[PDB]
Amino acid sequence: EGCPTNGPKIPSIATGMVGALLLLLVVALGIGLFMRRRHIVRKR
Amino acid sequence: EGCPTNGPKIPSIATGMVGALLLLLVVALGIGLFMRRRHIVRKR
Repeated sequence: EGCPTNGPKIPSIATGMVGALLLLLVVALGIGLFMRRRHIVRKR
Repeated sequence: EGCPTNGPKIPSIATGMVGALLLLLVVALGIGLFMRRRHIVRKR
């Protein structure tokens, strides 16, 4: 409408962004350890 | 001088958000599997 190229804005929506970002990372980690299904790691 | 940085919308900044969200999830998963196969020394 005026400047589609750029336009940084930090509205109140940040709540969902910050919460989603943190939750997302936690979800990935959990799944990784879950799928692994291993408690006794091998020894070199 | 009045700059709450308000602006609830979907600007071009989405590029970084979408890319960061996907990359973040991938980072968490990798670390999880890495740490799982990585022993943990005591006194750390």
